[PDB]
Amino acid sequence: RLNTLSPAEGSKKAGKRLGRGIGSGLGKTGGRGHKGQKSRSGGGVRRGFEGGQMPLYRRLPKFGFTSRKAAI
Amino acid sequence: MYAVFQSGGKQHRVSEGQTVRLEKLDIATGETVEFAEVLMIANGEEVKIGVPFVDGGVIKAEVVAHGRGEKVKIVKFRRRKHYRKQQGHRQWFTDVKITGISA
Repeated sequence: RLNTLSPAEGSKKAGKRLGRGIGSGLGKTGGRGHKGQKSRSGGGVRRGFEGGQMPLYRRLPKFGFTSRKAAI
Repeated sequence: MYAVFQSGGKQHRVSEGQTVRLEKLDIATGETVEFAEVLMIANGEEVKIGVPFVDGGVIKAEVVAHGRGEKVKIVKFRRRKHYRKQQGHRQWFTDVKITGISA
């Protein structure tokens, strides 16, 4: 019977493979569009980057303090 | 000695005792079929249709085969636009032999 067990429907998806033909859908850059920083290998912006504008976590003021008694 | 009749949206001119291929019909391969929609009957003397479909003309035909037509390959290709598509088609057909043509 070892060649009769099957998984539940919807348990597997087979993943996404990029750049494998036209009919496969996401080929020819595999869904990352045309030129640009995001299209490059290893490209992208770090967390909180807004394109040069002051990030939200920098526009706002830090407040409060940590209490050691709260951890005990 | 030939008649004109309308079967599958397209008219056919068939002589006595000849096989004609026409669109698929809901008839088994070993049963006779009737075509009372006779457009024109021709003989030594000529008879036309004052009203369409003559008056009493019928055609007796026997089904022979219910095969599929030759494969046709459909190719859609957009130049430079990263779009190609392939498809195949086999049209169903019915072979029928005309057994008798009335007056």
